[PDB]
Amino acid sequence: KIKNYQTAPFDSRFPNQNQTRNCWQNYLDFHRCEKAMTAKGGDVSVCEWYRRVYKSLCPISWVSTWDDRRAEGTFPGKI
Amino acid sequence: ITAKPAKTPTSPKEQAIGLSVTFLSFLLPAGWVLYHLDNYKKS
Amino acid sequence: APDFHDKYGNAVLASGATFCVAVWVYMATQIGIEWNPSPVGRVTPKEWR
Amino acid sequence: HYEEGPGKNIPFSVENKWRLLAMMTLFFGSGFAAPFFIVRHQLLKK
Amino acid sequence: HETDEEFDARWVTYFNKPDIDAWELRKGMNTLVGYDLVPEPKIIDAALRACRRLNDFASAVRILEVVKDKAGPHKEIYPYVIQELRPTLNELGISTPEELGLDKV
Amino acid sequence: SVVKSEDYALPSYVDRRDYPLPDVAHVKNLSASQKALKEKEKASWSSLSIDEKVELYRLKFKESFAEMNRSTNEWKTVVGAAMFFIGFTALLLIWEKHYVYGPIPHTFEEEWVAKQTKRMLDMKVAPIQGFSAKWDYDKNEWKK
Amino acid sequence: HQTHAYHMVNPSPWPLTGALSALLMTSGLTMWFHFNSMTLLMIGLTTNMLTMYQWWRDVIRESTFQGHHTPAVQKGLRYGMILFIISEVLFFTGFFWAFYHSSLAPTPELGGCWPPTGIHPLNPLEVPLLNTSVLLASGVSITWAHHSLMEGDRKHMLQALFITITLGVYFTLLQASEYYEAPFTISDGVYGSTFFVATGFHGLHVIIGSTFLIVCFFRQLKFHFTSNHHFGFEAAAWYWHFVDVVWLFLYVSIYWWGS
Amino acid sequence: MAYPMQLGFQDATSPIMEELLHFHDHTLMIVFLISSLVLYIISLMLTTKLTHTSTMDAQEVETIWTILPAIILILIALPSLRILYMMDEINNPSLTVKTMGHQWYWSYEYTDYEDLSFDSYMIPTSELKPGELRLLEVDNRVVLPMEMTIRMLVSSEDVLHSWAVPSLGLKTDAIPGRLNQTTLMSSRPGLYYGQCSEICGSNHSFMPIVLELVPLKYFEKWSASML
Amino acid sequence: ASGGGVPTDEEQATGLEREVMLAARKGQDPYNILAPKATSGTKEDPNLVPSITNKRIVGCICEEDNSTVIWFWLHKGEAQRCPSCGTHYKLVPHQLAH
Amino acid sequence: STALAKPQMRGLLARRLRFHIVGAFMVSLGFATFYKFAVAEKRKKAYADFYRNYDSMKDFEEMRKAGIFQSAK
Amino acid sequence: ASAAKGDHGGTGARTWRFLTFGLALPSVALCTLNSWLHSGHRERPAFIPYHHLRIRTKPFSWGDGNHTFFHNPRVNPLPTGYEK
Amino acid sequence: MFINRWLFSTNHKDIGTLYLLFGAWAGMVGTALSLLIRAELGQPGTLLGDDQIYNVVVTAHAFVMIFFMVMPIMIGGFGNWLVPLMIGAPDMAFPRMNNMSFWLLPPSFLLLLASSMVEAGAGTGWTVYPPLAGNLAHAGASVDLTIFSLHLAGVSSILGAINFITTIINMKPPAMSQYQTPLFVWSVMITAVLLLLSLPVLAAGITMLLTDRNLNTTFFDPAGGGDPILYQHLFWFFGHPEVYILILPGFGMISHIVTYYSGKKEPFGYMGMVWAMMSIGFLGFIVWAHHMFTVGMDVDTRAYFTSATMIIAIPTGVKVFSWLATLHGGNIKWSPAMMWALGFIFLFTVGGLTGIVLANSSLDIVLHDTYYVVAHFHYVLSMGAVFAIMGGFVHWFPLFSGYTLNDTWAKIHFAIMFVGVNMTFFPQHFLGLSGMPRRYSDYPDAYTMWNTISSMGSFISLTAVMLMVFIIWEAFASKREVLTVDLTTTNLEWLNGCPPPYHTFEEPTYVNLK
Amino acid sequence: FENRVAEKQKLFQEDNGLPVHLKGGATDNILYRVTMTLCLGGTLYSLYCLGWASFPHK
Ligand SMILES: CCCCCCCCCCCCCCCCCC(=O)OCC(COC(=O)CCCCCCCCCCCCCCCCC)OC(=O)CCCCCCCCCCCCCCCCC
Ligand code: HEA
Ligand code: HEA
Ligand SMILES: CCCCC/C=C\C/C=C/C/C=C\C/C=C\CCCC(=O)O[C@H](COC(=O)CCCCCCCCCCCCCCCCC)COP(=O)(O)OCCN
Ligand SMILES: CCCCCCCCCCO[C@@H]1O[C@H](CO)[C@@H](O[C@H]2O[C@H](CO)[C@@H](O)[C@H](O)[C@H]2O)[C@H](O)[C@H]1O
Repeated sequence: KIKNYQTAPFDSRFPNQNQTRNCWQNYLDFHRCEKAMTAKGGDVSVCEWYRRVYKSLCPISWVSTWDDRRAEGTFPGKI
Repeated sequence: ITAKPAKTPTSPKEQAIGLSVTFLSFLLPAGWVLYHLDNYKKS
Repeated sequence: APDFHDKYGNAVLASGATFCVAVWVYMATQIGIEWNPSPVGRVTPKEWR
Repeated sequence: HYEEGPGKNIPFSVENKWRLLAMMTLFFGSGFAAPFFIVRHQLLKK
Repeated sequence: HETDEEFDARWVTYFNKPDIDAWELRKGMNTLVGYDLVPEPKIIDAALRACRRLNDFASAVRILEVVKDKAGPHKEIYPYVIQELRPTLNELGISTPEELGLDKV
Repeated sequence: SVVKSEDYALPSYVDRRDYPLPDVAHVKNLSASQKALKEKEKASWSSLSIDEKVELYRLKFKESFAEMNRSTNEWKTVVGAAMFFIGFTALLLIWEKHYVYGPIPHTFEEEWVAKQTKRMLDMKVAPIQGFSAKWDYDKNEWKK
Repeated sequence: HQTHAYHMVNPSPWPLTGALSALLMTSGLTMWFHFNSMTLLMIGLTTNMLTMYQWWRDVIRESTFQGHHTPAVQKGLRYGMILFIISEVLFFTGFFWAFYHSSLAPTPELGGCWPPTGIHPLNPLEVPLLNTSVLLASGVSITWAHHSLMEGDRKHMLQALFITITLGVYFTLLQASEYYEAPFTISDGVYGSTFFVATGFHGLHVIIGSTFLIVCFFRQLKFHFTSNHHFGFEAAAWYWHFVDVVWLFLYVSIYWWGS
Repeated sequence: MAYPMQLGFQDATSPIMEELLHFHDHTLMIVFLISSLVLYIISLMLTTKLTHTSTMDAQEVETIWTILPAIILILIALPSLRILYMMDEINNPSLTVKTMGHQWYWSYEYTDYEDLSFDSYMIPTSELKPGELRLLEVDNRVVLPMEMTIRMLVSSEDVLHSWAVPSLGLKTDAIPGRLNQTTLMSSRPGLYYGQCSEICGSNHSFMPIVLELVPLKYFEKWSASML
Repeated sequence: ASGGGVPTDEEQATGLEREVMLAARKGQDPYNILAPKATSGTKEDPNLVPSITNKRIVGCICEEDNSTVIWFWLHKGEAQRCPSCGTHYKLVPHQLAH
Repeated sequence: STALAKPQMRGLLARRLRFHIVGAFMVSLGFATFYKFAVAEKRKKAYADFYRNYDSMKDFEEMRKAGIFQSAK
Repeated sequence: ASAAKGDHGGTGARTWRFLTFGLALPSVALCTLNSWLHSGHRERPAFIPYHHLRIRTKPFSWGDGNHTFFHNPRVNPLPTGYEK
Repeated sequence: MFINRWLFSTNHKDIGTLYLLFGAWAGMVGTALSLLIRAELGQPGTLLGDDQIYNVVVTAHAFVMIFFMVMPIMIGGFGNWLVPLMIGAPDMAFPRMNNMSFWLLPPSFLLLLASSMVEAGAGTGWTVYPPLAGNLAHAGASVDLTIFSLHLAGVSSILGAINFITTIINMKPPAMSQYQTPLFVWSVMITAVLLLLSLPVLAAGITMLLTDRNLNTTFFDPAGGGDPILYQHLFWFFGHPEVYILILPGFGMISHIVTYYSGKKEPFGYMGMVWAMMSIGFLGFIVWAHHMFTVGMDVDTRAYFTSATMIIAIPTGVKVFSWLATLHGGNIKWSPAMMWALGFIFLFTVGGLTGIVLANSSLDIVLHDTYYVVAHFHYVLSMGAVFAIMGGFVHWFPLFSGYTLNDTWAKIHFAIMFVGVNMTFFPQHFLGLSGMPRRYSDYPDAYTMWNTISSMGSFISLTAVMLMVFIIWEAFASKREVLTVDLTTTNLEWLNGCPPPYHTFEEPTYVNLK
Repeated sequence: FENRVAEKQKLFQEDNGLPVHLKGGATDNILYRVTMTLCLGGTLYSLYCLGWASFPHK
């Protein structure tokens, strides 16, 4: 419920030309949430908004490289 | 500003030469490289 | 005694101008330099598809 | 005690105008020429 | 800084100094040509008299030339100035640049 | 009378509008008759001739104001020499073209430009002022 | 012949040999970085050492032995030193900027935090702190040196100098040992990069500074200094203090705050 | 795109760009004012025999030549800044597109719903269809819906490049590890061109941008077809 | 002992430094380190300008605060005057080296 | 014949500048004003005029039939 | 604080020497002490092949091109891991 | 004798002479480089057929014009010649270090040429931004060579700055205060200050670029959490001041020339000229990010930098106006130098005016990295800095040498140059407005006409350079010896005759306190 | 040590026409020539390297 999704909205935590942290935060936020909702089980569609936002905003090569590194055990972000 | 007359006058003929030589020293070697540009390309 | 410019000024001004105008105009219009002027009021468009 | 006066405070001679001419012409000419020859040099590295 | 009439009288006083010397003469004229003005006849008259005391004709004439020069494109100034100095010129035997032929190239 | 390079720290003669009375006289040494003339100067200037008055002026000054301000014909020479070397430059460009530049791309051929102009008008390049605004679509020709 | 008080300097080969040695060093570095050879470098280094030796020897000859250093001359030297120091400040600034630029906006590739993920900083209360005391102490003893010299006491001057020099050396050894012991390197990202380059150049200056001190020691042994004219010494002290203060700033920025 | 013998800016295709045109007219008007003025006075100073060569008082006139420029500067900055805060102002965009620089081409990602991406390469001159533009054409154009706000995110996978579309008033550097945002809106349908604007190597001159501006309807069908 | 061992300038100063030092003790300025003080610079009271040759360059700052200095050669002989302000200067010979 | 009237002899140079400064300001202004009427205002009108009639859908459609698009035939 | 002690009416080298021996050197001896009893085992950190560390974009131009100047086998792993 | 005099010199005049010689020569190289640029652009298509080489030629052109022609001529050349002469100094503060300042140049220059000879040269632009400038995109020695060249050029100017400041503060007569010193002397001092503060920042940055290339640091490398934007900060932190360094000694000489040939004893508003130079110096350090309006800084930072940049027009305005005011009422001598000076005042104003247009971050979005920039800066460098060089060289030539130039020839020279530079750079404004990128080896066909006219003007300028050489030869060949110079009472540097003896001011000037 | 400054003062003020960098005697000379030799040696060497490095080695 509430998605109705077109593209990521304006987000006053990231108000400037530089949008790097926005992609990054959302990647983090997506995966933290996924963590929580799996060391409990069931649905992750609570986290789904985060997936949609960073999907829209991160370049693919960034997302895949990060994805690799999570699997690799070399991802430098606290999840 | 004032000056003595030339110690060693450079006549019109002499100027003509000085001038012609100066130009050629600039033009020839570049004209050369430029003219052969093509003999350098496709490699 | 009249100076270099009293004697030659008028010849130098005259041939200088002449030689200059001639050769530029020659150069501008006669050796195939492409200027690519605005086609407007110059070129008749043609079907490209 | 160095030489002082016009034509004496420069590291080159102006005693002969024709020698002066050859000198200047090598000097300025070498400078102008070089980028033409560097470009050449680079095209022939190929 | 002072008025016109003060300035004029000051320069007249300057050129009237009975034992003015050559250096002082040149200094006065060289300074005077610095200003945005053509100097009043009263001053010129003073300065030429000074030439007479220093026994120096050529400078009197050179003074006339600068008067004309400082007028630039105002051709009316110089003939006025001569008109006014005419008794001093006649009294002292001073010829004008034009009278001497020094105005032609 | 002769000026020497080593007199540089001694006062000099100059002819300048704005320095009408220079620091030394033009002629410094007098011949016999010239002394006699400077003697006459100590007398009434009425007594002097016009020739004599010119002389005294010449001993004092090199050039008269009229002389020192004469115009000249130099500008002619300058303008004409400039145009000459400018005309001369065109020779280099003529050379360059002939011996150095190769054929320009086929997109300059006339057929190419005509078709390309058309496409430009189809896609309505600068329709407000620059390019397309100058074409009459209804009459299918350039606006007069 | 002169009635001003300034020094007209004998023609000298050393500008030219310095310039050449600059060519050799940069050539050599290039050679080393790209062709694995060190010969040119060695040459450049030698000739540079030789130029420095002779040029400063002649400065000494000109002043201690020939008396060209009039007060006017000395006033000039006071300015040149100060300026040279100013330029060294701006240089280090560039590295401080780099540190602060990175550590304030930590990128995602570092895990978005400072210090980065995987980096374990040295503890600023351990050797960094001792280092800090060793330089601050030398600041004191050098000042004791200076007062001794001015009051004309040879013995104590020498004693104070020696102590300042020993402290400098100490610093240098602790610092080498820290380098060996550190669990991160220069190739460890922008952390290692900023850390090793800033402390590096600083370490280089502590050396240069120490060298300058030893030179003054020897000139002092040899009675070159009067109780009133000893510019070689004042220069070395200013430089020393500069070295000191840069250290403080590194310690506050990199070791402490950036830990 | 530019046409032969052009003098000023390409026609505006967006609001912001139209706004800059008028701003530039403002500024250029002031430029002519000042330089004609300087020209006139220079020649006023040089065309009289009259002299005044003794010393002159600074005070009075130095004021005029300080206060005037300051006024003029304020007349320039005022509108300049307005426009700058405007090129920034709170957007509400309907779409996000990423562009990524590469030596030497651009790739584009449209990842709001599907995972669509493609490479845009210059058409070689030997392969131009007649009517086509030398060094400006691309095999794959950037199809966007006209008349809507779009977020363009720009970055690079290698060196610096710069993504520009002059007639839209767009220019944003492409910096590796960095995501720069710009905002795009066309008033018209059409084809609008730009070129890499940061030296990125030996083929700098050859990695153009071509946007194809069309109605939502077409844009959707097109994107489904590019999956 | 907290004795000496450091030489003093008086003992150890040499060449020109030493000249400047001694000279100063007798209040003399042979190496032109201090600014001379104008007199009234009239004909009776000229500015006296020491020199080892027959000419020296004077600079005359005609009035305090002038941005422009007037430069000229002063020659041995009768006093000369600043071509700008009129003040008098006279050359006086050697006596920094008779 | 008859005497010449005494003319103006002071501040000729300044007289000349008073006069011409005014010239210089006007000339300078004119130029600016010219650019503003002949270019700037013209430009606002061009834009204004153009969009008033404009129909983006008809624009598009014309472009479509002329075959310019990859996405729309 | 802008003191804790005091001086100015008599002095010189003597005062500064008092500070060398009285405060400066003793602080060093303290900091040295503090360090004697903090040395030893830095628990060698576990190795993770993080991509932002152990950077190699060019071989170093000494050794085997892969060791850093002050390499320490005990604490400085290579890009492939610590050493044998 | 030759070696002692010319390789071991400690004499300010001779050394200044060596700079004039070194600078002219580099000038010939820069010119050639510019003509290559314009040959390539002169018709559509490709001439060199290699764009890495185009990029190299462009990069070398800028390094050569800036570090090897302007700075040595203006600072090293006229600065050494004229500064001591204008203050009554017997030489510079540090004569020997002075000589090393010069000798570091030819080796520096040698390295620059080498960089273009090995591998594929350094085709990076003179800004040398990474990653393009880094060890992947520019692998091998070329970039490293370039860095070292800047290192030696940097040290040169650093030691020089120190020497100029010391000499200017410490070696004036005791009676003369800084407020009695010629404006050229101020202009050098202020410039020396900017050199001192800015070069070491450059030096630090390129040092970081070196280590990222050769020691596996990651200062500018996102992979290691570094940032390329950081490099632009440092470069431009040095870079904007750099531009003011290039023009200030020019302002200084224009002031002397305009006064001299106006028959004036001093410039209008001396203290306002001082003020104006200092303000430019100061402001010149707080505006660097306007070289970065397109990198994605925030809007507020951008609004600050537009605003601070604009402010420079004010103290610059005062100078322009004071020059005009100095002409007012002058006895004008139409000398060749005077003609350079007039041209400068006008052309520089135009260049400065297009700078103002650029200062607006709003417009610069569309103007950054186009020919509009190139147009702007060649107006301020090639008709700014250069015109002052030509002006100063024809004015002081007889003093350096003892001989006179032929005035008619010099006037013919000026005329030709005037036409060439305008025809070169004027059309390039249209190229920028219509949006042609900077640094391109070819261009879409629309842009042809302007580029053609541009390249055409560039040849006309070449004809001037060629005539200039002949003009210098004619003077040394004919040997017209100077006798009298006007206006020495306010132009101290002429007082020792032409050329002045090896040692001047052995007995210093006499100046009263009062 | 002992104070020998006066002695060195005498030697270096000795009116022999030599420049300061040669007034030490024979040692100065040796040292000077060595330096000069390495500088010109080194430069020649580098020209050679520059040259050699300017051509590709395949
Ligand atoms: C510095 C000297 C220059 C000389 C150089 C020689 C080389 C040859 C160039 C010979 C050129 C002669 C100079 C005329 C100036 C024209 C300005 C202009 O067209 O401006 C318009 C805009 C274009 O904007 C538009 O989009 C509207 C276009 C107008 C509609 C009609 C379009 C059809 C063409 C109409 C023809 C108009 C005339 C232009 C025709 C094109 C000319 C090539 O371009 C721009 O911004 C251009 C950027 C220039 C900014 C620098 C300012 C310099 C100040 C000079 C002092 C003035 C005192 C005169 C004092 C007079 C002194 C002579
Ligand atoms: C001599 C060198 C020089 C000088 C003096 C200047 C002077 C100025 N420049 Fe320029 N410039 C360069 C050389 C120089 N420039 C170079 C080489 C580059 C390119 C670097 C690169 O990318 O390669 C560059 C780039 C550059 C940019 C970057 C644009 C971009 O890259 O995208 C900007 C913008 O802010 C700028 C602005 C200015 C300004 C405001 C001045 C001002 O100082 C000008 C001040 C003067 C005046 C304004 C005229 C006189 C004043 C009056 C008559 C008073 C009245 C005026 C008004 C009321 C406005 N210049
Ligand atoms: C001092 C600085 C300077 C000077 C003088 C010039 C002079 C010229 N420049 Fe300049 N140019 C730059 C600085 C300069 N340039 C810089 C910084 C760049 C940026 C590069 C980059 O992107 O990295 C650049 C870029 C640049 C481009 C950019 C091209 C591109 O982006 O691809 C072009 C193209 O036309 C160009 C052309 C010319 C021309 C034709 C001349 C000249 O030929 C103009 C005529 C002037 C002369 C020919 C000089 C004469 C002077 C002497 C001969 C000295 C002698 C003195 C004595 C004997 C006393 N330059
Ligand atoms: C105790 C401090 C003394 C250190 C100095 C001693 C070594 C010789 C170098 C002298 C140059 C001085 C320092 C400047 C260069 C940077 C070195 C940084 C300091 C340092 O030495 O960092 C070390 C790396 O050393 C390395 O690469 C060493 C590689 C050395 C190569 C130097 C390359 C030359 C670059 C300098 C030229 C730049 C120009 C400078 C001035 C120009 C301005 C005009 C750290 O070792 P590590 O194994 O990574 O980590 C520890 C792991 N346990
Ligand atoms: C930006 C710089 C501008 C440069 C402008 C150059 C102006 C022209 C100068 C003369 O250059 C010469 O021209 C000849 C061409 O006419 C060339 O000879 C070539 O052609 C001749 C006749 O066609 C043959 O005799 C020769 O063998 C053949 O080498 C010759 O090498 C070249 O140096």
